[PDB]
Amino acid sequence: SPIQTDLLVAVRDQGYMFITGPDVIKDVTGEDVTFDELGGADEQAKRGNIHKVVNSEAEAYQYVRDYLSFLPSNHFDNPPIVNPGMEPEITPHDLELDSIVPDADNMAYDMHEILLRIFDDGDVFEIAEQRGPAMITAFARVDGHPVGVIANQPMVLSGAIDNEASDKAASF
Amino acid sequence: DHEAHIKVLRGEPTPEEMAALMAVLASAGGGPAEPVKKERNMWGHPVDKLRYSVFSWQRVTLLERTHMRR
Amino acid sequence: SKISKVLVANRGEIAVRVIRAAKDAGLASVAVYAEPDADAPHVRLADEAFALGGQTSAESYLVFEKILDAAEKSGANAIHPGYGFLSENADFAQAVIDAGLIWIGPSPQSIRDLGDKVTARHIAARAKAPLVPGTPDPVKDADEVVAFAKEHGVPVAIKAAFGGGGRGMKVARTLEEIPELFESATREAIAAFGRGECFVERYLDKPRHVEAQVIADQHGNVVVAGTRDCSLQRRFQKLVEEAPAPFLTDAQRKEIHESAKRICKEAGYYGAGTVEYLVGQDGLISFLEVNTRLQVEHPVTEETSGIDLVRQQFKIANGEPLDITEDPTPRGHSFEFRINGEDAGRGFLPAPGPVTKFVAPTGPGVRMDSGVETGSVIGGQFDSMLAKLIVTGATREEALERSRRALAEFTVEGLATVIPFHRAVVSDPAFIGDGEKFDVHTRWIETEWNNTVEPFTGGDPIEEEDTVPRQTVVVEVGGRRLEVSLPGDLAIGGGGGAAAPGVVRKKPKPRKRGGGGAKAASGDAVTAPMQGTVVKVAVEEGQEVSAGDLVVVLEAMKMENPVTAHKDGTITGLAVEAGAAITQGTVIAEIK
Ligand SMILES: Nc1ncnc2c1ncn2[C@@H]1O[C@H](COP(=O)(O)OP(=O)(O)OP(=O)(O)O)[C@@H](O)[C@H]1O
Ligand SMILES: *C(=O)CCCC[C@@H]1SC[C@@H]2NC(=O)N[C@@H]21
Ligand SMILES: [Mg+2]
Repeated sequence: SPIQTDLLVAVRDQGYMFITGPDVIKDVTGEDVTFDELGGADEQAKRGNIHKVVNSEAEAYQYVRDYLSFLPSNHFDNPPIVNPGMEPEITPHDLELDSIVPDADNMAYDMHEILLRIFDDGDVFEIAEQRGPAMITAFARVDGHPVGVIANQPMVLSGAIDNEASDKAASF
Repeated sequence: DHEAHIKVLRGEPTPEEMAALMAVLASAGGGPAEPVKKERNMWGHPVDKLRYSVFSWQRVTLLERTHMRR
Repeated sequence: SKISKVLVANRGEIAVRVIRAAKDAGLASVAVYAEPDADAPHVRLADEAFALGGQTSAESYLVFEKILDAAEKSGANAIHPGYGFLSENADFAQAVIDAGLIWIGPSPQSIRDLGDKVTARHIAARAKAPLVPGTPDPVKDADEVVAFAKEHGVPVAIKAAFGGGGRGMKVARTLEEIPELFESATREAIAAFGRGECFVERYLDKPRHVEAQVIADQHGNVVVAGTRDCSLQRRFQKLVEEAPAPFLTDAQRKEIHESAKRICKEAGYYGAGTVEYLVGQDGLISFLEVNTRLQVEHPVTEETSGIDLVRQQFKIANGEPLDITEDPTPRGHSFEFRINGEDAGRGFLPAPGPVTKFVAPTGPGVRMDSGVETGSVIGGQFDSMLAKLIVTGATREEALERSRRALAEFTVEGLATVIPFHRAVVSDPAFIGDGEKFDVHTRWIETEWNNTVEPFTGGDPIEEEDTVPRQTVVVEVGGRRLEVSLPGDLAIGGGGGAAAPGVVRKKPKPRKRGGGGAKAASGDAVTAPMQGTVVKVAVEEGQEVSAGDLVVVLEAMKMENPVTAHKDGTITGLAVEAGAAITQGTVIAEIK
């Protein structure tokens, strides 16, 4: 049932996910494996089965509230509009972007330095941060309107699109 | 308190002048200003007057969505 | 030979100043600009301009070949270095002279002699200037420093023999700190200046900084244009300066004047320069150093004595004798305030940004020497100064009143500045004084001033109410003019409204990292926290490091910022070398 849902948020050392347990695995195939290896929160996040790993259930609830604040109630309704019309003229934050990209081609940089300046504010809400770290999938707002953001992350593996990055982008 | 208030950026009015200014502004207020009373009435909506190809994707993305938005 | 065309080997307000002086004198002006200064005011003000190229100072303005090639291609026959950069480089002065050009400044030998602080102390002692007790030669080991400190009693100070800019001085309160402080000073001097030599002297508890402007002649004449007080310092760099030096006995004033003349004559100094002293709370004067260039503070002396010091430099370089035969009598009192791009609400940390608005005061007794204008951009490469505001009056009180007015008028937007601090100090009682003394000193700002300045935020909306659009309208209520700011969703008189269709308002989030507790530990990358230039790489590929260990040093606004490891592990993927320009968010290395 969970795998069919759109978002999966797990508590770090408390939530696990696996078809078969390590004892049954040992009985049938003889392999020795712990829970963390066989479906810890972070392992599943890196494999893509989990979208978010938190440290506590309160953090999970807050992540859910933030996630829902970008979305409509259903396929037909409109999403909430939050703080429309801020800063309608070029700002120093906009002018910082003219010199953000490194001069040399081989240099990596953090794409968040651009994502935190090209939208309404620093409310870039990232989803599945761990799955494909070369790709960034997030929510943001343009003039108060939610938008999805698919960005490359040069800071990680030169921003090359790998298997997990491709699937993360497609699902998003 | 996070309400957006009226600011007198420059000048220092006396209480009588402030009273006069606020009275004039309140009178100039916009009245009901688009109340929530609006009711839905889809009778004769333009989307229903359009010809749609029997396989038009706009039957989903324009017609169905217009009839379903709330 | 006589100056016919002057190349100003500098930038900003000083470049504009020298260009204006040359225009007054009737000479032609050549400007040299780096790529970041492609449209600075001096470039357009000069008769002609040449592009040195490059972005950093170390590759544009500090290159003898580039400056001399600009001189050759422009046909200039004199070079004026301004201040900073090469203005105190004896080798550059010698190269300029060898190229057959008129070096507008002191001789290379004078520069070397007065730059070597121990040699400077020897010259001062020979000239019989007042000196604070201290070892006349560099110490050998911490034992010598401890012997001096035990003899003379703490407090004490250890100073590098070639240090400058306020970095080369360290302080010892107790005998226990002497060895570690000496070792630290030695290593810092070795790293920064090459000459790993230092000496020790007594440390004044709350000194005043008093200096004398000297016009010196190639024919041996010397005149003291007047004194200045620059006690208001931030990091051993001045912020507010006065002329003449206030609240000094005639004995002190005469001693400063005479010792300055004697020092210049002993050193063989010619051209404009300054002699800097220290006045302790006990009233004793001590010789501190000699600046061998036109000093940033010269405008106050110009205003109070009526001397054009840049044109005096031109005349001395042309070799004529001084037209001034006796020390001028000061008239009035002048204050100078530096408009730095520094935020007083953030520890005076400089930051770049656009100058979206720059409206300087005018009117009685106000002079503005600015290298900035509306639409200019301050990058991360060069010093943080934007302009200098000079306010003059018939007396100190009138000057202070005019300063209050002018600072109230002065407006700058787009980036932070020290105008809020100037506005506060010009009315702080500790600076006004009691008519016979005043309480400030060289460490007053950082340790005694009540810092009430709020951090700069610009127009960024921070609170929920800041998001609401507003419109400002002029109203009149019985004649009285008012400016009223009205929100776009205001509801008054039982009516009104806007943004009905499902609009929500909440506190906007800062354009900063998500604020996770990991403090960037979620990744392996070390990222440059600001735009700057890598000046030192403290690690090497494959080097294992621990959290807090230094990784690189980034220079921004000519100030150094260390970037340190955020996690333990092996340094890998080093992508930076000394001298490389780096942008914010650039990956320096990965601690894997
Ligand atoms: N012996 C001392 N006792 C107390 N304070 C001192 C002493 N020596 C220096 N200082 C303080 O430290 C500052 C250091 O100034 P100093 O002229 O020595 O360096 P600088 O301006 O960096 O040099 P330069 O002009 O040669 O580049 C002095 O202005 C004064 O504020
Ligand atoms: C680049 O900006 C050159 C240095 C400009 C500042 C110079 S440094 C030495 C002088 N002392 C000071 O406080 N400003 C001057
Ligand atoms: Mg000095």
